[PDB]
Amino acid sequence: YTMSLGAENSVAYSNNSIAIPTNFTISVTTEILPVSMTKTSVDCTMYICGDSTECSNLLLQYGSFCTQLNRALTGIAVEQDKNTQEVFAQVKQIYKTPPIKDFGGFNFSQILPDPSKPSKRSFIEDLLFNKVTKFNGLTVLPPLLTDEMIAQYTSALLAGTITSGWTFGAGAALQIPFAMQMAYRFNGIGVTQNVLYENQKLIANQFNSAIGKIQDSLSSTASALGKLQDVVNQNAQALNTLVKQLSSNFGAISSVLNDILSRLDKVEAEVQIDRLITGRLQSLQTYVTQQLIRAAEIRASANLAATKMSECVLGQSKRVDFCGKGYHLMSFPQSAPHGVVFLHVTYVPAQEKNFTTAPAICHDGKAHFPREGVFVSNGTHWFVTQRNFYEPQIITTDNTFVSGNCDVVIGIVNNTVYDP
Amino acid sequence: SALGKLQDVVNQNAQALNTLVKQLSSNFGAISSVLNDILSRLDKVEAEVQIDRLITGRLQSLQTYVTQQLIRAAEIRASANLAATKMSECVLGQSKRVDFCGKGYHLMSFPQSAPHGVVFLHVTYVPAQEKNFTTAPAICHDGKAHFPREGVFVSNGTHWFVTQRNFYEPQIITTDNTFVSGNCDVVIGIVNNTVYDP
Amino acid sequence: TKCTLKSFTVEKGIYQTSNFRVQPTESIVRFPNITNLCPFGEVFNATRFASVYAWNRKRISNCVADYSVLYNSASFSTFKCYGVSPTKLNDLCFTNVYADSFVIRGDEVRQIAPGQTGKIADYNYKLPDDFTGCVIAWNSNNLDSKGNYNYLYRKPFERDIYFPLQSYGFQPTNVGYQPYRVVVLSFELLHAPATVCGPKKSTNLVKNKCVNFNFNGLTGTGVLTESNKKFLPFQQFGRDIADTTDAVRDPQTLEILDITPCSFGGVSVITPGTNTSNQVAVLYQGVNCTEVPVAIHADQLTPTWRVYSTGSNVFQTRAGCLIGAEHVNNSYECDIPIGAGICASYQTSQSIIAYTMSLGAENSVAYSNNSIAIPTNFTISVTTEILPVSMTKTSVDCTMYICG
Amino acid sequence: SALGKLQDVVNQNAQALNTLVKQLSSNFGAISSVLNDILSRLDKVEAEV
Amino acid sequence: AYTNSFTRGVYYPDKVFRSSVLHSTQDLFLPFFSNVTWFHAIHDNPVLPFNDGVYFASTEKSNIIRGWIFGTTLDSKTQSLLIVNNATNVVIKVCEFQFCNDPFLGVNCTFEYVSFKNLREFVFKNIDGYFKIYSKHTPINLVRDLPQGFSALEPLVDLPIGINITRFQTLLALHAAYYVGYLQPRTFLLKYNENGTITDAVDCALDPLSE
Ligand SMILES: *[C@@H]1O[C@H](CO)[C@@H](O[C@@H]2O[C@H](CO)[C@@H](O)[C@H](O)[C@H]2NC(C)=O)[C@H](O)[C@H]1NC(C)=O
Ligand SMILES: *[C@@H]1O[C@H](CO)[C@@H](O[C@@H]2O[C@H](CO)[C@@H](O)[C@H](O)[C@H]2NC(C)=O)[C@H](O)[C@H]1NC(C)=O
Ligand SMILES: *[C@@H]1O[C@H](CO)[C@@H](O[C@@H]2O[C@H](CO)[C@@H](O)[C@H](O)[C@H]2NC(C)=O)[C@H](O)[C@H]1NC(C)=O
Ligand SMILES: *[C@@H]1O[C@H](CO)[C@@H](O[C@@H]2O[C@H](CO)[C@@H](O)[C@H](O)[C@H]2NC(C)=O)[C@H](O)[C@H]1NC(C)=O
Ligand SMILES: *[C@@H]1O[C@H](CO)[C@@H](O[C@@H]2O[C@H](CO)[C@@H](O)[C@H](O)[C@H]2NC(C)=O)[C@H](O)[C@H]1NC(C)=O
Ligand SMILES: *[C@@H]1O[C@H](CO)[C@@H](O[C@@H]2O[C@H](CO)[C@@H](O)[C@H](O)[C@H]2NC(C)=O)[C@H](O)[C@H]1NC(C)=O
Ligand SMILES: *[C@@H]1O[C@H](CO)[C@@H](O[C@@H]2O[C@H](CO)[C@@H](O)[C@H](O)[C@H]2NC(C)=O)[C@H](O)[C@H]1NC(C)=O
Ligand SMILES: *[C@@H]1O[C@H](CO)[C@@H](O)[C@H](O)[C@H]1NC(C)=O
Ligand SMILES: *[C@@H]1O[C@H](CO)[C@@H](O)[C@H](O)[C@H]1NC(C)=O
Ligand SMILES: *[C@@H]1O[C@H](CO)[C@@H](O)[C@H](O)[C@H]1NC(C)=O
Ligand SMILES: *[C@@H]1O[C@H](CO)[C@@H](O)[C@H](O)[C@H]1NC(C)=O
Ligand SMILES: *[C@@H]1O[C@H](CO)[C@@H](O)[C@H](O)[C@H]1NC(C)=O
Ligand SMILES: *[C@@H]1O[C@H](CO)[C@@H](O)[C@H](O)[C@H]1NC(C)=O
Ligand SMILES: *[C@@H]1O[C@H](CO)[C@@H](O)[C@H](O)[C@H]1NC(C)=O
Ligand SMILES: *[C@@H]1O[C@H](CO)[C@@H](O)[C@H](O)[C@H]1NC(C)=O
Ligand SMILES: *[C@@H]1O[C@H](CO)[C@@H](O)[C@H](O)[C@H]1NC(C)=O
Ligand SMILES: *[C@@H]1O[C@H](CO)[C@@H](O)[C@H](O)[C@H]1NC(C)=O
Ligand SMILES: *[C@@H]1O[C@H](CO)[C@@H](O)[C@H](O)[C@H]1NC(C)=O
Ligand SMILES: *[C@@H]1O[C@H](CO)[C@@H](O)[C@H](O)[C@H]1NC(C)=O
Ligand SMILES: *[C@@H]1O[C@H](CO)[C@@H](O)[C@H](O)[C@H]1NC(C)=O
Repeated sequence: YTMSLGAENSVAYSNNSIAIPTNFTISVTTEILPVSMTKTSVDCTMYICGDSTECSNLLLQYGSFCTQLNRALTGIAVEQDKNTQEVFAQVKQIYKTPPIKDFGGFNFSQILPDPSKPSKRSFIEDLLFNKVTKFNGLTVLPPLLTDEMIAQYTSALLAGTITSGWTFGAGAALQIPFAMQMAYRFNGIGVTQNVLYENQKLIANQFNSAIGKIQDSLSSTASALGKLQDVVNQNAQALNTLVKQLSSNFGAISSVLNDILSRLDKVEAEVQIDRLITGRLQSLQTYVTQQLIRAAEIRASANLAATKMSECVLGQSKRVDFCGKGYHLMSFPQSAPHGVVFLHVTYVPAQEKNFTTAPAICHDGKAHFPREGVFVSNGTHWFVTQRNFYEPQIITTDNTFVSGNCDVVIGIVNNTVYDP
Repeated sequence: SALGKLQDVVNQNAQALNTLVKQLSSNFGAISSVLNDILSRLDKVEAEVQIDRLITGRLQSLQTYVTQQLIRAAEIRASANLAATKMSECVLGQSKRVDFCGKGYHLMSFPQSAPHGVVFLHVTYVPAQEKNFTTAPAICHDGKAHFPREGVFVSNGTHWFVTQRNFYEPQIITTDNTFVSGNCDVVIGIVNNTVYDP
Repeated sequence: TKCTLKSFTVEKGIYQTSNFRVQPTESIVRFPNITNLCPFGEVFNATRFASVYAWNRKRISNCVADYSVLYNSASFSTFKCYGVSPTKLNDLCFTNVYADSFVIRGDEVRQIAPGQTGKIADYNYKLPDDFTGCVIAWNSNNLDSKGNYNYLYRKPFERDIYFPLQSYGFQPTNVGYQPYRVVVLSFELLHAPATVCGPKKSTNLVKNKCVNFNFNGLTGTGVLTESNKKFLPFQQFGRDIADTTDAVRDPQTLEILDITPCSFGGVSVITPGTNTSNQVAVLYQGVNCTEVPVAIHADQLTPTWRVYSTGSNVFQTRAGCLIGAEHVNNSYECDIPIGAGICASYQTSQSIIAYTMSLGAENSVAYSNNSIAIPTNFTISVTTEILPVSMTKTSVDCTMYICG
Repeated sequence: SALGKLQDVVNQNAQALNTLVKQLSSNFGAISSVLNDILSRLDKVEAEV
Repeated sequence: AYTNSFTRGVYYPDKVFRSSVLHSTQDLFLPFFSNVTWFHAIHDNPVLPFNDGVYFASTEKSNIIRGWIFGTTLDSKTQSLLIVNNATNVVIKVCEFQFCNDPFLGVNCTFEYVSFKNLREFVFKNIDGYFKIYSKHTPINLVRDLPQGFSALEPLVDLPIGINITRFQTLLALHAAYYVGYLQPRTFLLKYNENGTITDAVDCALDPLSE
């Protein structure tokens, strides 16, 4: 079929109509990023020549190809530890979780560590770690940080984020009550903070339920981890491609090097072995070139992850649609195999009403404008209200600043403005 | 060792050239590494075989170098775009972007040139000398709940003050420092006080 | 390490070495132990050879060959071999050998090779393009000449049983027009058990040490061991993902042997800068500490190197065995990264210590539902950030680099 | 000339393809650039080299 | 008449052990889901084509189908291949044997050798003058016909006997049912298990999913 681009929608635009959301939903959109790739390293002499002395000598005549390949792969290998450390090690102190969980009704228990596992991954980190899956001179080196060390850093970042807001990025962590941290996150999106406190139990239930929906999503749906599983698949497939190329003739009488040396005398055998060396070496150069370009793709993702860590875990980001859809509130990092997962908490507005609106109001000749928010009417009465959550306030000289007069402004409307 | 990145960019490019030069010593299975040996020792029917090995090997070495330099140039270009972005946002502006402009809250940055690079002196405000305080999200006055316009409520133990978030500066709680929103019932952890009306 | 880096100074770090160790090795030889001698003294010596339209063909099997005495016989005008060299035939061996025998005119040797031209090769003795074996020929004017008009000529290996039936009246008075005999030996190098093998004597069998083994012609090198692989009864070799020999059945005892390469335990050397000290520690990647001297064949290794097998300064990381570093229970910033949470440093009385790296000073934020910490003062930091912006503009006259 | 980046991205891909196609004209040391010349003039054992 | 071969007629391509690997190989194999010709022991011993190589099988309970004959003309003019499976023994020969067009077993001769409840499966082929036999014997659950399922035929024989076989026949005991199919050159994907054994396969040319 011809693909749908999305549902069609005529926006109800007109020169005096505004829709203001009367309610919200919190959301907890997962975002998944690769950070490192499986650190290979190759003994290029062992790969090309497999302990053959004749081949081990012949490969010397091709010069510093072999050592510059080991150098390139070593550069890639160290770059993985660098990528991993730049994403997680943004916090200098291992902040540990408080003994009592009085976070104003919010419930992080599914994303904080669990002492019940010998590696203390959180519940959601265990879902993530479950939803993702030799002699020919190839090797896989381990990461510098163990999966448990990564889980200490994601716990430190998280326990800082929960107890202290952005402050643990800017200096030493400052404790602040979680219902006071969220009032700061609400001012950071232009929602007046009383809209948190008057709705605190609702907002706690929306957040707690949204974390629950992530456990159901991750329990049911393996394809969410596609980015990380693809990064595992490509590196396993590149290794298996490089191994299977040992079986190819490249124009020699056999692809098995010990056949040639059992079957031909040295003057003949050198010509055959030059074909296998050239083929295997060209295959190794091909593999290393793929891994360099792929490591650059991973490093671009690692720098993005390190930036989302700095802006959205250690901070709150004004960058529209950078940290999940909706206005960003905060993000919790979770470790994952060769990657990171951010649980971007966002405020998404909902339950619109339409209102008649005016850019300004005339009182006694003076044109009044809102200090913050917009003018709206229910039909009969005019109110000023904040932009992102309908909250009608009486129009006053505290809520409004004067500038000039009724002559200049297009679409200005008459009203009383009250003097307190 | 502070200059390690710029010195490493110099080292990598010198190492790549010295590697590319040393590959001229490799004979790639030809009877010599040096082209004038082959041309003087062998006649054309034989020499065209051996010289084609050298051409193949030297060409494959040059292709390898150009491939490294293309990938290294992309790595440098990502750093140049990043540096140009710091120049635009961080020198030419003030950045809201946490830990983009050094560490701590950003004030301003001064660029300084360096060989094959740039150095930014990121000036940043870092807070210091914490005090602990008892705090509340709201203040009850006469049944109305008052919230701070800017900053937070704190107490020294005997009096309640409002103060800006990032530098302790206690002000008396007033109808100018605070906005009403509804009544005392709804807010978790609200505390009583008076709110002074000027 | 100094050799791996082509440098007499080495900086603080961990370096994966190229293997330069001496690994002296010894040979091991294994074959079927049948005792019959092969009938080459019949084949190269028959009363009269066949006409090439209908050449002789004798299977040679279940016997010991002497390609050495044939290759050293002064009888042969040519002994040209294809896919094999005539020397190696004594050390290599075969499931079967087929000898094809006939007379030719001495001018016709051209037609007896893989894919060659001419009417004998087109009609009645096609050789495949990938023929493995030897073509051996000599003058027979002393025997096959008389003239002897019986000598008659006309897919690979098909006997071709107006008429195409051309023939030579061979006479002793004929010189390119003289008869020559030719034998072609075709060799069956398939994976079945060998039955024709060279005069080379089998040795005893050695296990759990690095050896240059031959089984039936497989002249490999590696650590032979017994194995648990359930071969099907007809299988004689077992193979890796690489299509390389991973296992064999021994020809004299039907036990299954694994093969494994020597020094697969990859070496990294952990060093402070040589400007600080000449002391180093060794990480053997992947291996288990109790196996290290066996894995690197320390039994035949230089004594100054051999100090890096055993010695109580030995530590099992998840990354592999670390030797010559001192394990420590304290934790510090990572000086040299080793892997899987381990780092080394050079410290005080001095040694290379190795430790689980410290992720940072541990702290509990003093949280409660009513406590806040507000800063009463500040410090203006001036954090410095350094970024690359360009690299050395090169340009290569590639004609002068390649051909100057 | 305002569209410099887009026209450059088109030009580079056209340049790369035309270079890749032109390389089919190159001998690389074979007796002809054109495979059908070799396959018509030479018998298999010579032609494979 | 015909029946569906399903996945029958795979055999070990070489005498090599492989563990766990998905090996890929090209050889003369019976195409999957091919039309095999079906025969019954009633008024049989005809002469069929051999084509480029044969798959043969018989469903059994008492060894009524006891042998085979192969060649060009099967009439003493040439060294015909003859095979018999007689209880405690198995017999294979080539010679100028002579028979009428109705041979039965009573209830240049370069080689000569001696060693429904069930199905016996075989492959007979010639390449480069080397004749080969592969086989398997099994009990069966389906009483009617070739059971839908998979098992790799293990090698019995290689002989360098060089006969230009174009026709063949099977032999009955007289005072049972059997199948004939033909090999085609096919690329196959073969799944080896941990025990050196082929346990699944794909006929690559069968359909676009197999490709
Ligand atoms: C704002 O939206 C929320 C849902 O996002 C509303 O909360 C639900 O209210 C209904 C009754 O109207 C209850 O059955 C649900 O259980 C509530 N859900 C939760 C998560 O508490 C809320 O009532 C809306 N508020 C206003 C003023 O419209
Ligand atoms: C935080 O949420 C978890 C579930 O996400 C709650 O865990 C339940 O706790 C009760 C006892 O209080 C047990 O009976 C349930 O079996 C627990 N459920 C699970 C799935 O473990 C926990 O109580 C919540 N804590 C707070 C303070 O809200
Ligand atoms: C617009 O808002 C005003 C104020 O909320 C509404 O006026 C009040 O309406 C209620 C009944 O809905 C009365 O009980 C109050 O006494 C009214 N206040 C005054 C000062 O008269 C007005 O009805 C709203 N109009 C619409 C169309 O919703
Ligand atoms: C707002 O109210 C003023 C009166 O308070 C209206 O002004 C009058 O408008 C008419 C028509 O233009 C003129 O004839 C009068 O002279 C105006 N009087 C004054 C004092 O200016 C004005 O039209 C109203 N505007 C709206 C949008 O309702
Ligand atoms: C909390 O702050 C208030 C105001 O700074 C302090 O009250 C004053 O205390 C001084 C003595 O320290 C008296 O001279 C003033 O007359 C008090 N002013 C008022 C308006 O009462 C209070 O002492 C501080 N408490 C603590 C524990 O620091
Ligand atoms: C804030 O002060 C008011 C009184 O000014 C407290 O209200 C009284 O609370 C008690 C205990 O619940 C009741 O018995 C009284 O009837 C309440 N009096 C009135 C006039 O409402 C209130 O509890 C205080 N709140 C806090 C958090 O300190
Ligand atoms: C194998 O033997 C058959 C006969 O049994 C040969 O087939 C005949 O070949 C000639 C040409 O040489 C044709 O004119 C006949 O029509 C063929 N007869 C049949 C029945 O096909 C066949 O050529 C031999 N195979 C080879 C490779 O020589
Ligand atoms: C606003 O009013 C218009 C009137 O045409 C209507 O189409 C639209 O659906 C309304 N929007 C909402 C959110 O009620
Ligand atoms: C809105 O549009 C109408 C015509 O559709 C026009 O007459 C009217 O003056 C406009 N009002 C404002 C406030 O722009
Ligand atoms: C704040 O008070 C708690 C009380 O237990 C104490 O542990 C903590 O060190 C104090 N912090 C500061 C910065 O004074
Ligand atoms: C604050 O925490 C204490 C226990 O640490 C508890 O008794 C008290 O009720 C809590 N108060 C609020 C406002 O949450
Ligand atoms: C061939 O036979 C003669 C005797 O007839 C013998 O002297 C000679 O050594 C034999 N040579 C070979 C190669 O068998
Ligand atoms: C190998 O030789 C021994 C005697 O040295 C013999 O007993 C054994 O049967 C031979 N091996 C085979 C496979 O026959
Ligand atoms: C070399 O070591 C000495 C101390 O032995 C130290 O003073 C010097 O700075 C070092 N130089 C370098 C280049 O490491
Ligand atoms: C190391 O090898 C010994 C036997 O030498 C064995 O008991 C032990 O379990 C092995 N340990 C590891 C970590 O592989
Ligand atoms: C290190 O800790 C272990 C227990 O984990 C202890 O047995 C050992 O004596 C300690 N060693 C040192 C040098 O402190
Ligand atoms: C088998 O042969 C018949 C014609 O005899 C044909 O209709 C049928 O399609 C064939 N089977 C398959 C699987 O194609
Ligand atoms: C099988 O047939 C052969 C002759 O073809 C005979 O030697 C052997 O004894 C027979 N065995 C049985 C059980 O009939
Ligand atoms: C073998 O072939 C010949 C003709 O070459 C023929 O006379 C003879 O009868 C055949 N042998 C037998 C046993 O029939
Ligand atoms: C391998 O063979 C053993 C018996 O030796 C059997 O238990 C096991 O199930 C077999 N495994 C497979 C994958 O066939």
